[PDB]
Amino acid sequence: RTFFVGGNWKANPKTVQEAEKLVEMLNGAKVEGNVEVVVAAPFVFLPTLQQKLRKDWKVSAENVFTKPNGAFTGEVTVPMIKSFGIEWTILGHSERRDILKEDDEFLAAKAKFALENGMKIIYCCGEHLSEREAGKASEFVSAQIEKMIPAIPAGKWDDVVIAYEPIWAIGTGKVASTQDAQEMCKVIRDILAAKVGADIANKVRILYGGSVKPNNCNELAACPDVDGFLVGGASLEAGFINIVNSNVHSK
Amino acid sequence: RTFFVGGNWKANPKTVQEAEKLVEMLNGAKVEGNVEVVVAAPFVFLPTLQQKLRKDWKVSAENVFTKPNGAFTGEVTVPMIKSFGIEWTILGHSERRDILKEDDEFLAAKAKFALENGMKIIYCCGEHLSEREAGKASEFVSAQIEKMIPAIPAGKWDDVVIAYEPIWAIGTGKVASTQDAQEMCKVIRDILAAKVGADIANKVRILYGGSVKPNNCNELAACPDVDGFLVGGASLEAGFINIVNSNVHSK
Ligand code: NA
Ligand code: NA
Repeated sequence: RTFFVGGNWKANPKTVQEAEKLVEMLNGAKVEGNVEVVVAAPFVFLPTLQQKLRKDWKVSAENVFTKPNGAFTGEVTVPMIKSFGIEWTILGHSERRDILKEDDEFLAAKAKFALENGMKIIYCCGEHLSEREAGKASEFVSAQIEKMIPAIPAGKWDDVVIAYEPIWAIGTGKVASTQDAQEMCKVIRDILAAKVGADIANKVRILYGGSVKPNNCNELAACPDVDGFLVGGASLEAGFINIVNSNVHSK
Repeated sequence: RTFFVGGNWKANPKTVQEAEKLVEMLNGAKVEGNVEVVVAAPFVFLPTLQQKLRKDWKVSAENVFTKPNGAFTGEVTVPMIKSFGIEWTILGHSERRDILKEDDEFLAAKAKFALENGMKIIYCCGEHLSEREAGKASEFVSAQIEKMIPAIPAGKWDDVVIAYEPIWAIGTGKVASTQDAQEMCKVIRDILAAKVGADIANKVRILYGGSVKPNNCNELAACPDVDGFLVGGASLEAGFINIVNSNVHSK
């Protein structure tokens, strides 16, 4: 499996002028090793990223709707993204599940529609504090993945990347260890193996989407079931390249 | 009050190439009378609209979030829009209230943040079938407007336009009359007069945001409390200019 690093800018930066400066920074970055890099940005910055970002990396949307077009004021759809040549979207990020109240049914429908229409997806999952403390993390994550599975069209697993978010470690006063990251990525791989088979489980990249910074990326990358990262705040900083380059520590 | 016509493209068209063709069509349109025209489009098409649309009209977003930036994956914020020179946003469209579950608290916070940050807003309201049938339309609409009022900063009413959507006539098997449109726009004007005073009530444009087409725009425009339209499907068609030009029938 090729190591995979997505930079999720989230709702940043504030201005297109800043977005352009970030792209200029990324374009000069020297990548070591072998790694697939995707950069996700706010919708209004996607055209300028697609035009200006180094072509060995790919641009990603941060969300899409379930339909091709129509009476859905405020929503952006897959065909609109594709019309710019953009190939990726994030789906099911914790922030959308929690703040924007996106449920699994909505997310499954997005995954199916996106894949049927030629997109590649970074599909996010992860358990909250209660389930972590109860020792029921695998059960919760399995239920999420089990909702996602039927959405994936036959022959589309090549176009799926899964990101694990330790939501129990986001704004809770608890922190995740490297071991925690490894354990949950392995949990996901095993769910895939049990439900859709070893061939799929062996090719699907499973990312760690908790806090990833230059000070912990190498140790995390070395974990055997961690295939890369969905990076938050560091994606806006010069440290992003350190994280991209942590691939050399992943065997 | 200057007649006001917003074209809400909603989640259309499917491609940036189609968006560009639409802009070319709009740019050649001959406007008669005196009218303020705003065109709202999907986020990913906003940059090309801002660059290419005739400069006597203004571009609008179809939604914005409540914060300047941050950990809100998928969301677009006011500063991002403004960085392109875009001055307008729609807020509280029925489709977002209903499909995306946006509540009045969320919408009030958007209105306040947007106005504080120099945006102009088209704020949408309107009652559903139950309330229409119960003869409780004014009560429902008043509650919505009463939630909006405290959000409007002092001195910002010049930058507010309100759109009435007869949601009771959208996908219900019932249709709205011209008289219905007039009555509800008057209802809103009277709520403003009672709550924030005649001066504000007299300057705020109140739009009809039900079905507006070339075959009914002139009669609707002539209604005394109807100050313009938030146009749906016709905004994607050559008929949009007929609607823009209905201003000559509004005294
Ligand atoms: Na690894
Ligand atoms: Na009128």
